[PDB]
Amino acid sequence: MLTRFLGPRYRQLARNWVPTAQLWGAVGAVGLVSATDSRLILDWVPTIN
Amino acid sequence: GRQFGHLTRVRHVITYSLSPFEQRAFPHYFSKGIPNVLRRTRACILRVAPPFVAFYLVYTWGTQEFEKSKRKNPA
Amino acid sequence: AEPEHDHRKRMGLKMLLMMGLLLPLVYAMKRHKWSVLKSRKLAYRPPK
Amino acid sequence: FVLQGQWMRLCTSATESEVLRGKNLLRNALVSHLDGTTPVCEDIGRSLLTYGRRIPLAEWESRIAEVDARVVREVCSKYFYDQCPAVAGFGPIEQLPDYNRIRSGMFWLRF
Amino acid sequence: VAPTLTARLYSLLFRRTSTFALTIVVGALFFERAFDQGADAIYEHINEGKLWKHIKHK
Amino acid sequence: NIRKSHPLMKIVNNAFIDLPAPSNISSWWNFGSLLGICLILQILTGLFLAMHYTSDTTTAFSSVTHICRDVNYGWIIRYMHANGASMFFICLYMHVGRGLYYGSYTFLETWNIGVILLLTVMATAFMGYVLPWGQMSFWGATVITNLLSAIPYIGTNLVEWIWGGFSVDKATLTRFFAFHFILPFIIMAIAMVHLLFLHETGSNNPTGISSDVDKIPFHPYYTIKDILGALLLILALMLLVLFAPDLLGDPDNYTPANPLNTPPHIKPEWYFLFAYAILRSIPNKLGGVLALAFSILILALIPLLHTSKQRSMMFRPLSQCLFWALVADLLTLTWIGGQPVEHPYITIGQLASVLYFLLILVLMPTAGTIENKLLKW
Amino acid sequence: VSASSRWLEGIRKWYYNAAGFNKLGLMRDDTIHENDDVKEAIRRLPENLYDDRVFRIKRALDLSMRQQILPKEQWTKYEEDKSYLEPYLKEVIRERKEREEWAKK
Ligand code: HEM
Ligand code: HEM
Repeated sequence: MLTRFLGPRYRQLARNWVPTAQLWGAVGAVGLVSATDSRLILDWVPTIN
Repeated sequence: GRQFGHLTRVRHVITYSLSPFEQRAFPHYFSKGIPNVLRRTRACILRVAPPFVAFYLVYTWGTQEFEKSKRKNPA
Repeated sequence: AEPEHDHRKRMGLKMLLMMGLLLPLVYAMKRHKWSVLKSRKLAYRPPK
Repeated sequence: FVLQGQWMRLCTSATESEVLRGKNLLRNALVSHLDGTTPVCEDIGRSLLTYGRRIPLAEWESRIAEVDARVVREVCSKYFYDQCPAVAGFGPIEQLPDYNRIRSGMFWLRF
Repeated sequence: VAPTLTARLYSLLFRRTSTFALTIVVGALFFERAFDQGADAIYEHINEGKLWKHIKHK
Repeated sequence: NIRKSHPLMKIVNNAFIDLPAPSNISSWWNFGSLLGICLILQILTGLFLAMHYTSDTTTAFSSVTHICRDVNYGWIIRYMHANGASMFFICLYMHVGRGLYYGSYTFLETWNIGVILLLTVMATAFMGYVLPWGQMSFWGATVITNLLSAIPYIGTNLVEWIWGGFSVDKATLTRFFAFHFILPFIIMAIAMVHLLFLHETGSNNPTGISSDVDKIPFHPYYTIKDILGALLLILALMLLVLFAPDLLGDPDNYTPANPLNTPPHIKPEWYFLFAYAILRSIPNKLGGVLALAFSILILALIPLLHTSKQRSMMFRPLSQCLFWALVADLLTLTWIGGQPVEHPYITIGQLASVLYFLLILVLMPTAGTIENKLLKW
Repeated sequence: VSASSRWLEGIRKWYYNAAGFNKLGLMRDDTIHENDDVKEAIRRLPENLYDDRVFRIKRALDLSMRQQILPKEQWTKYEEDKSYLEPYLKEVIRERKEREEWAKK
């Protein structure tokens, strides 16, 4: 159906993009947190209240 | 329209450039800079300045006559 | 008449401090990219 | 665009099979080139001027053998990733990209 | 300071667009906390309607 | 690759990325994006305003107060709209002026569409000001709308048709609201066509010479310079709205509407003051509105009176002076327009009006001819 | 020839200097507005002048960008100002005018 993407190279591809994809998601996370403040998701560390 | 590679025909003109990470964004900024603004001002005053002062004067005169008119001595 | 008076002027203080910090920075961003063009040299070498 | 596309791809996502192709292309280039008294002679003279030794094929083989994908994407990154290029153009170059754009293609926002 | 702060800022945090993005967002947080308060604070050189000052009297 | 081929990206690419642009454009070319910016800023704060405003006489003014006191941050939203309207006009005035000075008008279609864009925002803004239903909103709505009654045999009916009543009543406010909502979207489609015709030749530049010989891609260069440009727009706008919200509106338009009052004042907002001056300079109902109109549609005559062998004014001294006298004369006009029709003000307001038309219709083209002759052309 | 002619010639030299295309090393014909008659004249130029015309426009746009100007010695001097386009332009006009006469009969 849709799985020609299995194999040593594709596996290799995936691993080279892991440090990146993980790091990227963290960006967006911290991004969402800071965007709506520490109640609407993620409170904690040196910032008031 | 128009693109790049279909603009026009140019021949024998070399262009040296230097990468932005290797030069300063503000070289002689005050040094070369200010004299230039003075030179540009010189070149343009005689064409920009006069029309405006003509209004500047028309403005203050225009107001004085107005204000001074709503007053009067005899008759 | 103008309840917002205080806050208005508070944002204004922040607006002046920020603009006062963004303005130079955006300028240096711009001259940096325009520097390839401002510093640039031309020569004309036609056939003899 | 395509040229630069490959440098970054290699800087960031180089894969194992292609690296073997590279290694193999290089083993053939090396051996194929040292065929005949002339290229070999030239090789001895040059090497001693630059290496101070003559590097035996077995060593170059070992040096090639050690290269894997990780090396490729590490070594390419060091020289290619986000570095300023020296560009030189001649001919009908109206569409040669502006330096900044060439410069901006030396790194990538995905990565 | 020494083999350069910017150099390290580049090497450790600016070579990737990831870390770049990541620091900007982390740097966005603190900046807000520091400035929003900093500007509110500087504004306190008007010990007048200063709600806090009135809070004590009434 | 992807940018160049994809049906939507092409458009973006051809308009803001790979568009060949002269490496030469100066600050006076920034008003293009700035209007674009002003247009969006004015639709965005405009929509949020419509979420609390009501277009009925008995609550109209009250709803606007409701916004500034009760609606969170309603006040900034309100003043940003207010000031953005003037900011939109300063930019509009720079833009038209820029083109006049630089010969940009030689691009007829682009320019003509520009005139349609000028009229559309004027009609738009005029309706905007009536919405709060303030003293000036009503009387400015009265004074201005009534002009159409000078048109022979059709006029009375016309004014009564758009009014909805026999005055500026209930029908007029709701009416004016609806058109004030629909107009900026139409303006947008038209700005797209403005940009569509412009792309057919690319931009002009200060020399009026021709830049195929030295184009640079719109991207680093003019995206980043428009950014810095929008930033300065924001400064001017915010400096205006935070520190002096009522400066250009003048302390006046508060206190609700009263169809029996008639304030010894009556003057449209500042951006119509030059036109306003021209109108009252003429003793005559018909002639006044005829010359009122002509003072703006004359922009559609400019290309027919180019006359000079060079396109720009950069290399033409006499023309520069005449241009500056046009701008100088336009200050006088707004200044006069903002003053009562008494002793000094009538006659200069009269003289300046004749000059406006003498300058554009006779003096400027003549200078072009003289200029050609001095260069042996 | 005398006093008056030199006066008109001096007024012309004055205007020239004021017009300031000289300051950007431009020649008068480099500033001509490009309508069809002119577009064609440009086309008809020989290789040399065409190339020189492009370098000047380029030199000028460059200056115009960084809002600078050329040292006084390199300004083009009035009447050392070759009006290279004129004869082509004239001929192109003359050709159009002939087409136009034929279109009336
Ligand atoms: C479709 C987009 C727009 C919407 C939804 C909108 C909405 C509104 C509303 C609800 C009001 C009445 C509330 C108030 O007066 O603050 C208003 C007033 C006004 N509008 Fe707009 N508007 C739009 C576009 C524009 C445009 C493009 C301009 C031209 C610059 C403009 C100029 C004005 C002016 C001058 C006022 C009166 C100023 C004031 O009292 O604050 N509007 N608009
Ligand atoms: C909704 C209002 C308007 C918008 C959004 C708009 C948009 C633009 C934009 C984005 C440009 C790009 C070139 C530049 O940056 O200057 C431009 C150029 C131009 N516009 Fe407008 N414009 C508006 C009103 C006007 C009007 C009032 C005129 C004059 C009647 C006008 C006539 C022109 C002309 C002739 C050019 C060519 C300029 C040149 O190449 O030097 N536009 N306009």
